[PDB]
Amino acid sequence: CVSMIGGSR
Amino acid sequence: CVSMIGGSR
Amino acid sequence: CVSMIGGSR
Amino acid sequence: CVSMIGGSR
Amino acid sequence: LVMQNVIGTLPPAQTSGSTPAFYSYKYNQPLISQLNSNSLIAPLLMDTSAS
Amino acid sequence: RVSIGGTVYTAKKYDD
Amino acid sequence: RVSIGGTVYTAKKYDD
Amino acid sequence: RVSIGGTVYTAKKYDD
Amino acid sequence: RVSIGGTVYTAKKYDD
Amino acid sequence: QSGQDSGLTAKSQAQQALNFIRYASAQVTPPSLPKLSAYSELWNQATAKPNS
Amino acid sequence: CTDAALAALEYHKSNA
Amino acid sequence: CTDAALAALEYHKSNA
Amino acid sequence: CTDAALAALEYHKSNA
Amino acid sequence: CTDAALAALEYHKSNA
Amino acid sequence: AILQKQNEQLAEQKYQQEIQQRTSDMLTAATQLVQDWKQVETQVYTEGT
Amino acid sequence: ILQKQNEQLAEQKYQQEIQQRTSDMLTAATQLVQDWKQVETQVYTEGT
Amino acid sequence: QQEIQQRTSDMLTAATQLVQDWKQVETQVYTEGT
Amino acid sequence: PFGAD
Amino acid sequence: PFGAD
Amino acid sequence: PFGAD
Amino acid sequence: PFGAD
Amino acid sequence: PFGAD
Amino acid sequence: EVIDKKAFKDMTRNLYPLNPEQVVKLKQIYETSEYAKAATPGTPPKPTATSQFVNLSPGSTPPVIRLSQGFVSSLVFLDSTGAPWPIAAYDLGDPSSFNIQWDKTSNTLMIQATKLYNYGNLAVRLRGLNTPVMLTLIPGQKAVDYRVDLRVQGYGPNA
Amino acid sequence: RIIYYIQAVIPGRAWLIGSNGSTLTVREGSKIPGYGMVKLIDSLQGRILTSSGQVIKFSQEDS
Amino acid sequence: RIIYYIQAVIPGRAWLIGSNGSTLTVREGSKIPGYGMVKLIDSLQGRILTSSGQVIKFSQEDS
Amino acid sequence: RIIYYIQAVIPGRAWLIGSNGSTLTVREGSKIPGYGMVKLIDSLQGRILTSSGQVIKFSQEDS
Amino acid sequence: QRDLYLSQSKSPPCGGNPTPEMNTFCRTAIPDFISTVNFVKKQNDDTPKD
Repeated sequence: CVSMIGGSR
Repeated sequence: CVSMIGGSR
Repeated sequence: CVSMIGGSR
Repeated sequence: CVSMIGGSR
Repeated sequence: LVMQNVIGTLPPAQTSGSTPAFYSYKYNQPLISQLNSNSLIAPLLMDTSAS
Repeated sequence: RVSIGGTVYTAKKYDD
Repeated sequence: RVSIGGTVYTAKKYDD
Repeated sequence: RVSIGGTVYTAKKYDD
Repeated sequence: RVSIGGTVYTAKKYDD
Repeated sequence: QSGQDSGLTAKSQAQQALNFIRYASAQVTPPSLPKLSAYSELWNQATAKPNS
Repeated sequence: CTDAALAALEYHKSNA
Repeated sequence: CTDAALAALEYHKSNA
Repeated sequence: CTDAALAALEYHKSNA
Repeated sequence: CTDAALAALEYHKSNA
Repeated sequence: AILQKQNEQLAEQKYQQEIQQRTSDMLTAATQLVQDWKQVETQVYTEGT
Repeated sequence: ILQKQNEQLAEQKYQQEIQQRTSDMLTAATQLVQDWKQVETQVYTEGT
Repeated sequence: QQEIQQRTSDMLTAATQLVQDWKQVETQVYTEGT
Repeated sequence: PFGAD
Repeated sequence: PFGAD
Repeated sequence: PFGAD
Repeated sequence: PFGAD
Repeated sequence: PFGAD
Repeated sequence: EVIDKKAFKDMTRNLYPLNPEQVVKLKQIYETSEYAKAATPGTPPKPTATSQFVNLSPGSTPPVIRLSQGFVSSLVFLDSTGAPWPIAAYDLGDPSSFNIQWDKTSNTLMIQATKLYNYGNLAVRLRGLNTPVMLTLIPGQKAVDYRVDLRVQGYGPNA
Repeated sequence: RIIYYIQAVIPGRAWLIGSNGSTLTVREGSKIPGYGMVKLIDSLQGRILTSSGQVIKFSQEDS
Repeated sequence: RIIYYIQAVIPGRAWLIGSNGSTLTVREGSKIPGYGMVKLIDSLQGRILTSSGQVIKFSQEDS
Repeated sequence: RIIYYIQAVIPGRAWLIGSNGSTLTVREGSKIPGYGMVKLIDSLQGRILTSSGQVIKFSQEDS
Repeated sequence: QRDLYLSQSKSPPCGGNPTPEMNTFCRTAIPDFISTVNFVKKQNDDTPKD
């Protein structure tokens, strides 16, 4: 489900 | 003589 | 006779 | 009947 | 007068029913044989019978 | 309703 | 709802 | 949400 | 971070 | 073989020769036949029975 | 239905 | 559903 | 998810 | 890093 | 007196165009009906092999 | 006064919506009937 | 009030291309073996 | 056009 | 157009 | 459009 | 769009 | 974009 | 950075205007409108295969073929004994109202009514039969002649 | 008697088929055996009302 | 009795097939053995309502 | 019992494969042997809910 | 002009694919203008009823 390139700390 | 499609109740 | 696609509940 | 992509929580 | 006699009746605008147009195949069917060049060089003995 | 000669003949009101 | 002759007759309100 | 009748009937609010 | 349905849900603040 | 499928294109040596002979004969530029409006007007002008 | 047709028929037959 | 269809049908067959 | 869908479908069946 | 991803995926699977 | 009668005559004339509009309409329809009943499609013979 | 006049403009407005929907219906109904008058000739294939 | 008809404009400038892709039915292809 | 047609 | 169609 | 589809 | 994807 | 790359 | 969020929402409503809800509902109004257009009003004709004995004696009425708009009607020509009777030829009066297909050898005629209810007649020259096979084609009724076996009064070249 | 069902009906004539295999055709007034003479033909409904009250109607297995 | 299932259904025509392999068609008003005569034919849902209260639908293993 | 897993699923029909090698296709309402009657087809989750409360998923080894 | 047009139903302007207003022209017969010009009614319209 997660697109971790759309991630942020 | 009568055309039933020219009919009206 | 009944054209029921033009249905109305 | 249900179009679930026409769905919303 | 002579060159109108060459055409005859002038074709109508856009109709392929009672009378044909100027670009219709059906109207062009007799003139195409007139305007073809092998109509003169290809046949070897011409036929004079109205077939 | 209309005949073939040209003159119109029509009933007034009749249900079934 | 509509018939074939041209006249339009329609039921008022019903549910199932 | 819409059905195949064309009338749009929708649920209100449900979570899981 | 966005899921496949198009609805966007995000975490607040997390460090590693 | 198969040439680029963009409009008229040949598929064989004979087809290339035919495409040449069409293209030298320049039928690909056909002559401009009359316009519908002006031709229609001069047609019903020249076909109609005079003085009526 | 048929009542109007027959009435109009007799009306046309009676009126020359 | 059927209720509207049958009510309409009887209304047509009653009204010529 | 599924609860919204089942409530929707039962509402569609209830209101034809 | 992974803490944000885990909080996010929990928030996604908790909210339909 | 008759001034207002002439008034309502020209008023009647000037409310009276629905007649002519549907007139023109059904001439355009009617001549096409005339043409397509005047049409007669000629019979065709197929002689078997 | 101003209220009176825009009420009158609204009153005059409620006559042309029917005719514009009517024109849209010409565009729709003629296209349907043209679809409907189309009949396409049956095709025959003779076996080898 | 105008945001509405601009909305509807963009609705139809999508809906017309949806309807045109739905009338599209592509004919089957045939491949006969050697 | 007559009524005995 | 009749109702006995 | 009926609901027993 | 559902949360159990 | 993480700090454990 | 809130500008990114809000203007992005403005985009997901303009670039893709119809929601996934709306595109399927638009599909539905599609299929229902087209289901309205192609749907034949009234009860469509009963497609049945009949068999009629052709009487060629003077005073008899020609056989009837009840056809349907855009539908293939198959007329097969049959002698007394139960054997096929090949067609010598035929003439179709009123031809742009019925489209007829026929392979030149067989005994079998394919007619599709071209216009809805306007009727006509059709003459068929048979192989060994001198009298014409005269028939009346009427389209657009509560029944469609999907096949008809004409039991022609004579005896054909097959016995 | 002989019960007749119709094979074709158009404004005016109507082509009838009896139980004996005989085919006939009728108009607004025409003598039909047993049924009297025709009173009226309704092509839209596919009925024929006759004098004898008998109503001629497309055969149950073909209508 | 003999139980039929819907093989096809359109506005008007209703094509049904029985458990014996027999295949028939129905209109607005038609005699169907065992079921009496039909009232209604819903084609988009595929339900045929007849006199005896029994409704013919598409077969469970065919719908 | 016989446990089935989803073979594929789209809005409406869902094709499922059992442990016996049997393949079936289902709709909104259908009879699944042992499983009862299917209440819902969640195609985007690959989920089938039926009346017996159990849920049909894609197999662990093919999803 | 209208007579010349209707004698040429086909072969546009009255045929082919006319522009809408010229279709209305082919449709529209010509009224009588001297029956429309009347000064007394226009006077009554101008003056108030009071």
